[PDB]
Amino acid sequence: SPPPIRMGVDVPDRIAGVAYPQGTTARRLAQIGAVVTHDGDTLTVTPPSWRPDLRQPADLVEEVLRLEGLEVIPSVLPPAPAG
Amino acid sequence: SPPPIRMGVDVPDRIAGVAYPQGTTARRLAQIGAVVTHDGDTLTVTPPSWRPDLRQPADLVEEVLRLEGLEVIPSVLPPAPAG
Ligand SMILES: [Mg+2]
Ligand SMILES: [Mg+2]
Ligand SMILES: [Mg+2]
Repeated sequence: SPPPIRMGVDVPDRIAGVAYPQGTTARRLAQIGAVVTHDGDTLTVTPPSWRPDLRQPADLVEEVLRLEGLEVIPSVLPPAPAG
Repeated sequence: SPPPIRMGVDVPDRIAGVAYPQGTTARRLAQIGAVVTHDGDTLTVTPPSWRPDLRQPADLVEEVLRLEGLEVIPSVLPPAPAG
């Protein structure tokens, strides 16, 4: 197994701009074959041996979002500073 | 005397973008000749008879800001929406 990954439980929610139902991240990361232990607000994710691409939290964020579906992500125009 | 005017004590601070020291609004408004009474966060200002121009909270804000000096107002570039 690759080394374990530490990630805040709401990190996929922040990247997506979507409040996912409770347990969505741990469930999705379990589906792809990773062992997920819950420690307060920090998940400890150990990806399976067939997923060496999962090395950082951003890698784990992609697994959650792509299984929940990118269509749920809303469209929010950012304000850029005065150029 | 004109009718009295109700205004939040920090309304001049909000318009100016400056946190004035405690009691600045009440003191400045007394100087110009108005009777000021407190009630929590609301001031009741009765302008003097020689100031029929003082009719709305914005009129009182001008008195506070111009006596404190407009030079203390900082420069904050507002973010406009995507045009
Ligand atoms: Mg990836
Ligand atoms: Mg990568
Ligand atoms: Mg005026």
